[PDB]
Amino acid sequence: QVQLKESGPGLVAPSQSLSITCTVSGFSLSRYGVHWVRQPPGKGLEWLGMMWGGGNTDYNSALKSRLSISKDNSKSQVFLKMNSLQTDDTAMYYCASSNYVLGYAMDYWGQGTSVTVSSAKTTPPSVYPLAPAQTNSMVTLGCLVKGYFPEPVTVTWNSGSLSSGVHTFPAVLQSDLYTLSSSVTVPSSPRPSETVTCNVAHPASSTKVDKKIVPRDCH
Amino acid sequence: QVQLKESGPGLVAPSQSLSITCTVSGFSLSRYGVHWVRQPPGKGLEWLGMMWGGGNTDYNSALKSRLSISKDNSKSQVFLKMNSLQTDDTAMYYCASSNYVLGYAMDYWGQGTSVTVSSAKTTPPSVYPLAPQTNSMVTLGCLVKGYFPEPVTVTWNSGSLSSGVHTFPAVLQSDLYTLSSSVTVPSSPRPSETVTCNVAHPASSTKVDKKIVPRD
Amino acid sequence: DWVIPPISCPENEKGPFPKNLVQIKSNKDKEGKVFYSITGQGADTPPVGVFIIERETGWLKVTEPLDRERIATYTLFSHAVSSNGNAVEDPMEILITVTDQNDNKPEFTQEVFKGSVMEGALPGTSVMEVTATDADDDVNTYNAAIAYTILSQDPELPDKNMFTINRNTGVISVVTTGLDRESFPTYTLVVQAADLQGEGLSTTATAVITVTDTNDNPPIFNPTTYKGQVPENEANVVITTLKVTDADAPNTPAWEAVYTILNDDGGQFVVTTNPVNNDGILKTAKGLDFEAKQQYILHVAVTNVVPFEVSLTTSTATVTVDVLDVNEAPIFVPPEKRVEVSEDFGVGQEITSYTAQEPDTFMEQKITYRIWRDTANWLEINPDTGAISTRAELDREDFEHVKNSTYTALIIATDNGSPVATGTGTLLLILSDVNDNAPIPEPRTIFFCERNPKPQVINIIDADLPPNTSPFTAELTHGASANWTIQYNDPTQESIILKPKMALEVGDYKINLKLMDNQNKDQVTTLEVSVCDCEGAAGV
Amino acid sequence: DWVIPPISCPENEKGPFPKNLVQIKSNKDKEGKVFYSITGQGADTPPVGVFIIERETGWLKVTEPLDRERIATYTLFSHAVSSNGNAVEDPMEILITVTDQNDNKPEFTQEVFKGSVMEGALPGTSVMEVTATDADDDVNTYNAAIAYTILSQDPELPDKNMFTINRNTGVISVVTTGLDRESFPTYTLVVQAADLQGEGLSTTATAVITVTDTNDNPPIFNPTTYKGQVPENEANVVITTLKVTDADAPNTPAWEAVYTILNDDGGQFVVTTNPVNNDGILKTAKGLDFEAKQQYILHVAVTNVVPFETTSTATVTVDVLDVNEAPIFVPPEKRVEVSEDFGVGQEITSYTAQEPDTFQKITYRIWRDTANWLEINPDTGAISTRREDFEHVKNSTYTALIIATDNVATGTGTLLLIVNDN
Amino acid sequence: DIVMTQSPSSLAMSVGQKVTMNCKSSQSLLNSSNQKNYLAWYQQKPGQSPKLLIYFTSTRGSGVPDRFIGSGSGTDFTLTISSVEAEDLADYFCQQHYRTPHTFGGGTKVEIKRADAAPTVSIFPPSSEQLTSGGASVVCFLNNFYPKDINVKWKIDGSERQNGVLNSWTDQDSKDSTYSMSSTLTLTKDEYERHNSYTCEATHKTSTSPIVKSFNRNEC
Amino acid sequence: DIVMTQSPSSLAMSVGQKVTMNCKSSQSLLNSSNQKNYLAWYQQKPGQSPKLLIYFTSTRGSGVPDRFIGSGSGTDFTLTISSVEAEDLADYFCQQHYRTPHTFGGGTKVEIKRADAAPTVSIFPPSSEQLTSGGASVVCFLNNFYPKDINVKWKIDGSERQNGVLNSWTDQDSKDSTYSMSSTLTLTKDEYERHNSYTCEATHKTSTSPIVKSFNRNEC
Ligand SMILES: *[C@@H]1O[C@H](CO)[C@@H](O)[C@H](O)[C@H]1NC(C)=O
Ligand SMILES: *[C@H]1O[C@H](CO)[C@@H](O)[C@H](O)[C@@H]1O
Ligand SMILES: *[C@H]1O[C@H](CO)[C@@H](O)[C@H](O)[C@@H]1O
Ligand SMILES: *[C@H]1O[C@H](CO)[C@@H](O)[C@H](O)[C@@H]1O
Ligand SMILES: [Ca+2]
Ligand SMILES: [Ca+2]
Ligand SMILES: [Ca+2]
Ligand SMILES: [Ca+2]
Ligand SMILES: [Ca+2]
Ligand SMILES: [Ca+2]
Ligand SMILES: [Ca+2]
Ligand SMILES: [Ca+2]
Ligand SMILES: [Ca+2]
Ligand SMILES: [Ca+2]
Ligand SMILES: [Ca+2]
Ligand SMILES: [Ca+2]
Ligand SMILES: [Ca+2]
Ligand SMILES: [Ca+2]
Ligand SMILES: [Ca+2]
Ligand SMILES: [Ca+2]
Ligand SMILES: [Ca+2]
Ligand SMILES: [Ca+2]
Ligand SMILES: [Ca+2]
Ligand SMILES: [Ca+2]
Repeated sequence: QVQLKESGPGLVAPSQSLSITCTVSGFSLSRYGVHWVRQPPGKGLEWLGMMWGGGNTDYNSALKSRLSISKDNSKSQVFLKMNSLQTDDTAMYYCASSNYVLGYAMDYWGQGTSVTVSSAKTTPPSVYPLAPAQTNSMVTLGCLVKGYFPEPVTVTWNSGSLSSGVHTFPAVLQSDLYTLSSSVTVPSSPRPSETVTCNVAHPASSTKVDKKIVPRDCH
Repeated sequence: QVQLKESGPGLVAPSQSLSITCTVSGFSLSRYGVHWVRQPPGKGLEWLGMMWGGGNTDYNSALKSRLSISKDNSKSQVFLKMNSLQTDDTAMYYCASSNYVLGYAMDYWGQGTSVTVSSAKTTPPSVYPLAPQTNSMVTLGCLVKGYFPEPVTVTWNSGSLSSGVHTFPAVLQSDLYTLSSSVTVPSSPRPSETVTCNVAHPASSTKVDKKIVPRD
Repeated sequence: DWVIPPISCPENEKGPFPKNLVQIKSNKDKEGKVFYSITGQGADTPPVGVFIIERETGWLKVTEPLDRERIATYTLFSHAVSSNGNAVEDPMEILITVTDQNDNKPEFTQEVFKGSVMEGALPGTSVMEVTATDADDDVNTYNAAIAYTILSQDPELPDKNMFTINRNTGVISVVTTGLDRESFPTYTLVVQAADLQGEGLSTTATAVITVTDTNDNPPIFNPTTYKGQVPENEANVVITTLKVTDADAPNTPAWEAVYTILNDDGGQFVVTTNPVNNDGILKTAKGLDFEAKQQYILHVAVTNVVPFEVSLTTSTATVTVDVLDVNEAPIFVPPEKRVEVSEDFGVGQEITSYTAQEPDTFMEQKITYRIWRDTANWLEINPDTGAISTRAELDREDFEHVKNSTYTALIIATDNGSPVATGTGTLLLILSDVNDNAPIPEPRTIFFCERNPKPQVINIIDADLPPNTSPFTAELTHGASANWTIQYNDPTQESIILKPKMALEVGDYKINLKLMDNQNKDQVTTLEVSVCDCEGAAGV
Repeated sequence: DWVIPPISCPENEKGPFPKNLVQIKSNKDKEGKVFYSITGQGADTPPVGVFIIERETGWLKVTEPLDRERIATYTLFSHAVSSNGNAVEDPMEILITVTDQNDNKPEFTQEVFKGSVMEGALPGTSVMEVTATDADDDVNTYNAAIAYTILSQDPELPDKNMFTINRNTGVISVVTTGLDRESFPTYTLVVQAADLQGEGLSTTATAVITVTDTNDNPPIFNPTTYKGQVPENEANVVITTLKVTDADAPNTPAWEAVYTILNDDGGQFVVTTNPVNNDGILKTAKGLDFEAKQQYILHVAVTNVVPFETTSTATVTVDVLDVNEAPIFVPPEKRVEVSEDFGVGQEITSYTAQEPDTFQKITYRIWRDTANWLEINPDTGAISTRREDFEHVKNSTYTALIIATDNVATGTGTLLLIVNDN
Repeated sequence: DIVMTQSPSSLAMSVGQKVTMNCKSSQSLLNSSNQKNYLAWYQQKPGQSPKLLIYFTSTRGSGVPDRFIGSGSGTDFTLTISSVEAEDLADYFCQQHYRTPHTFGGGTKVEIKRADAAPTVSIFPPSSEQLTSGGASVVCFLNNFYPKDINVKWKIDGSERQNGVLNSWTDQDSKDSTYSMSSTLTLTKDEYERHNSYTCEATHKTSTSPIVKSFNRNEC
Repeated sequence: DIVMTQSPSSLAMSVGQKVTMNCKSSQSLLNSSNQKNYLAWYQQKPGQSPKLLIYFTSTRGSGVPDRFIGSGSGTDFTLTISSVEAEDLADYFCQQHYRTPHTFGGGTKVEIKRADAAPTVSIFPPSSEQLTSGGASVVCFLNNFYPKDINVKWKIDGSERQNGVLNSWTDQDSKDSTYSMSSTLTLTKDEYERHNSYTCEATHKTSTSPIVKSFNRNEC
């Protein structure tokens, strides 16, 4: 029942501070040590610091002058704060729990929060349907998520019902706008109820849109 | 008075074994830790190992498989043994004392012994006089040529002549060493005031004295 | 008894956890297995879990870092039970002491400290105090031993270090003598507090020391000399304006000027300090006399409201006062001249000579006397000599011009000068009475009743003075004795009593009454006597 | 009573020295200053100085590394003493135990272990035993628990692992159906001793196993047929030589051959074994007779000095040579009694000699007669005449000599012929 | 800080092979209080948070199969996958949890080798919704191929177009170990309407002849 | 092993200046039992054995003047010569004596800067004893110069001779901070007898014109 959840701003301007909250449940903070780990895009893990149950704190030696870790036992929240963020600080930020039985190794991880360091403007995505005629072969459909910022967006098919045969491609950056696409391969003999709809969400711009894929194939 | 003196072979053939003895005095070997440090020509210091008083031994991680350190409290001697000798083992070998009051830092060092790993043969030196009217100070010297291995000791007038002496490091060519020494003495000397260089090559059991006479 | 020592554990340890602190043991383990547990705050009581014990070995372990500034000591109790669960020992008290580390910088109580000091302070004079604290262990280490030092001083012109600070208490005292507000009013020092007796963690603060003004700058006259010009008879006239400057703080008691005239024993002049300009307005308190002293060389000294700190030299000024000559009226000597002259004075004769004196010492003055008040036109005067001569006949009995027995006249004395002035004098002329008046009856009209008349008293009036009015002699002339009889009222003979002698008829009668004082006679024919138709007292 | 536990210190420590072990305290240290001291082997007596104490704090320190294989336990006594020197506590015993480390590799008692096994030994036959030792703590750890394994086996042709070793005792036993010495006589094995029950420090040794030779190969004649000739009356004459080949270990009783002639009732032949060639030298034991049997068909069975753990029987033909033989008189000493009355021309007897050769005409003649009074007929051997004489024959019987040459061997026969006429 | 040196940086094995990763520590990680080396291994599959794979050098975390073996002592540590499965593709990080600050290793990326596979190419014309906004994106999906090295050429009416193309690769699939690629050609609407035939050509190691998928604007 | 990193590798100061040497350790050297960092500094003057200069980071050894100051904590340590003297030229090594194997640093060579000094050149013909053995060596001493960089050119009858020349420099003098050089030209006797004029030319930064010393075989 041990659960950790990172929450914070997705976008942070250069030379501005970052503040993340790690909300926990299923254990008491006073008995466990909660860590902060970050991971730049395509790089390895970097240990940032940790907060022990008794209130003591340790930090990354290189980033100690820029870091600050506090917590609130009553609120079940651990806090990380970083100063004067630059491009190299664009990373995924994780918190993790640990306790003395395992030598304070991190055995429960949160799902992470994305922090982009850029002075660009938040832009909502435009979702476009990708429709192909195929004959007795599994047809590939898709929808295109173009022109958003910052990361990330979440893409599901038929509200999660469609999972097998889905390829969601990583976003490509160009001119401070991201573009990604997702493909789903469904059988080419659809029933009237057998409809394909991609669900795109961009929490940065509070965007949630559904696009039904209607193939244009004569009559 | 804590004293340490290294003794060993000066020259040993490659792939052979080396055994160096450290004879100590002024302290009890069972209460002190004796270290072995070596220094290759022109390089820094290299910790080889140590022998504690209780008899425990620790070694250099890179050389452990080729090293062996023992001792004899009764004879007041610490031993180093090195197997499968390489030419890069040619170095000056020191032993040093230490004790727990200084955290086993090395506060007394021996004079060091020279160990040359080479298949070349011992050759005695040839000592030649270097003789030259400005009515000032004249510079003389003697030339120690064609010996192997290191080292040789050079003094002037059996140690009486100290100031104004420049003894130059040996330079190896064709498996034979050559060094020179210069001494600057006042010109116009009295008949008793004569300049002689004393060259000693312990490896060849050679001791030669050369008086510097003016050229006719 | 051999006992367990305090178990020491350093704060801010970094792992690995758990770490052994100490192993305990019961010697009952020779009889059978023993199982160990611990109680107390930090073990089974908040903060729970910080300290644990391995049940079968007796190893006391710590599971996380400690913080001495949060919890500096832990008190645990160890327990030992057999395989049955019964206690085989009494609980053993264990003390965990968190060993301090220098992990707290000193901190000044204020970012900026304020201080004040006055000029010329001697060395060792307390100025201000700075304070700092340190959270580390002050009992068992020097990690909280703060030592204060001065880092910088702005400016350093009077001396590189004008102040000193004590390493222990943190007070700032003067250490050099040259302190002056006029040259350097404020000092900004940066102080530093460092633990480990000055060798450890540091922190900085600023002390702003301001210099208080003292009266150590005397007022200096801008021009040392002045020249004034004032007319003669005039008061509160501005002669000149004094100019001073004071290097001390303006609009303070050490800057306001207090002027004092040195050589003015008579008190003729007065100087008041103008508050707007701090200037000296020199006026004339009294009126000056050009003929008394024509020039004044006044020495005025300037000071301050408050006395002079230290000892300077009081500036003394010089002002030349030139009095201007104004023409003044000639003063008669004496102001009123009394001369006794007989009433029967000769018309051409001279009475006296009335001379005035010119106060203006500068000459060319021409005094010309002229008659001013002469209501009877009895007098004339010569313009050059001032001699008073008669013009008509003097009369002592003239009741209009000569009210008393004296006659008053006024003589002016017009001078020469740019402002022509006129001095006026008084002449008191006493007139000696001569017997030139003859007696007359006061009631010249008398009434008698025909039947049983009432005698009527007739007063006698003589305008002269005694002995020219003494007794009086009365006599009825032109007959009239046949019908009338007179007789003196009293032996002084100042008045007479008239009464009919015979029974007379009703009508008007005329009686000639002849009166004489001392050989001066006068018949007053107009003794109109009517005989009325009445009995007794006659009204008319 | 709460007491001080055993103080454990690991051997082979690296520093820093000195290192605290445990702190002691006298509760009298609030009444005044208490000074602490330690005695015992390792403190004030040899080995001096290994353990020290800080007199004012009470910290017990160790000043150098330890070796459990040299001194596994130390026993000290701690002392509490006031300013004047008087003891304020009873001496407290302190035990220092040296925690063991696996710093000693196992060592075999020797480099080469030798052993032997019989040929074709059944599985489970204990061949030999290797033994190794380990100086580490065998009481509290597995740092001295040795596990024996087999690494190599040379050769590995009959089976890759013909032998198996025991993990504990380290005995080497047969695990396959067996092997022959004629195929592979020597087996070299590489055994390994490792601590930590086999998962620790290792050490190898060589175990050579020789296969003991049995008699599982019978001697086989290289030529199964022979032929030879020998004269008639001749003994110990070489007839032929037998050739055998035995695959067993040479110069051993299982290789040495012993030839036994089967069909020789009379014992006329004997075969001796030449030890160098292992060949059978066939010589005639007794003298042969051509007229008795002209050809012998001998069967020789070859065996070994050691019994078998299919015997080859050869065939050798012996041809007897016809040799001439002298006529044997019947009897060799002819005795015929007679009196002196015999006529001068009468025939006394007829000594007929038999000719042994069945392949020849006998002619009789007189060889020696002292009296010269005996005549013989060459055709029929009839002895005819041609006791007082003492010089001719002193004995009572005259001895005669009769020869009989044939068509050439002479031979010899005797005639003895047995009154007071004078 | 304690330095964790991880080797190799990358490995590629076929399913069934043994994977070996090494991790070196700058100093000892042995806790004398419990005789355990504080070495941990973390597994990070693509798109997921790290998972505690090994701790205390050899102890497996919850839900970790037996093929993951942690070993080592002193300053040399090893993570072995006895027989690697297709799902095991991930980044593997070693970490000392001995003394703070805790420190990670460089990581070892584990990839899966498989037989070569040709891509299945699908082309998509711009949508009606995008053309109204003035843009026109032409997408080309290239799915289920191996190895990852692939090239896409766009043709517009027989002329190659290099500008306005963005490509993206997926991570290696956890089931079949294949890759997939997305190629997007972005033009303005006016530029898109000025041409007729659009083609993406896939050149892969599997075939010398490129895989061609095209559409014509004047068709359905 | 614990790694000791020493910087800089070499320094040159004039007498009276402050020398600062740094030594970085791979891990902490603090002994919790006595709160002392087991860091030592050794001084090795040329031709001598090493001398214990500092131990326990800041405690001076016997016979060490006050100008040698050891400082530092954690993993950063410093040896300071507050005001360097001419005799202080040596190699300085930092060493951890915390955990065996004890390990040294690379060393910092301290040299003394002084004013420039031209060399005094002396030339020497071969000896009679050497000519008897068949050899002929011509020696050229270059004494008491600074800086160490110097060049010697040998000429035989005006022609440059490069082969058979061995050069050697002394260590910097502990008193006057100068260097000295010995150059030896070795020929066969027959070659020596076939020529007349032998010259060594000394080129030093102090003079653009080289210092020339020569002798003639048929002279003297
Ligand atoms: C006196 O009075 C009588 C009567 O009035 C008159 O006739 C007479 O003249 C008077 N005598 C005088 C005035 O002398
Ligand atoms: C103390 O003083 C220092 C130096 O002026 C400042 O840098 C610091 O911020 C504090 O004000
Ligand atoms: C001017 O007058 C002052 C009087 O206050 C003197 O003190 C000064 O010396 C000068 O004479
Ligand atoms: C002199 O005084 C008289 C008054 O007595 C004035 O009236 C006259 O004008 C003059 O001033
Ligand atoms: Ca030389
Ligand atoms: Ca502090
Ligand atoms: Ca503290
Ligand atoms: Ca002043
Ligand atoms: Ca002032
Ligand atoms: Ca003033
Ligand atoms: Ca006047
Ligand atoms: Ca006048
Ligand atoms: Ca009169
Ligand atoms: Ca009169
Ligand atoms: Ca041992
Ligand atoms: Ca052991
Ligand atoms: Ca072992
Ligand atoms: Ca066999
Ligand atoms: Ca056999
Ligand atoms: Ca046989
Ligand atoms: Ca015959
Ligand atoms: Ca015959
Ligand atoms: Ca006879
Ligand atoms: Ca007879």
